[PDB]
Amino acid sequence: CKFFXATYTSC
Repeated sequence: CKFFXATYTSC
């Protein structure tokens, strides 16, 4: 998934 970091994230 994309917990966060980098940039915009949902899950």
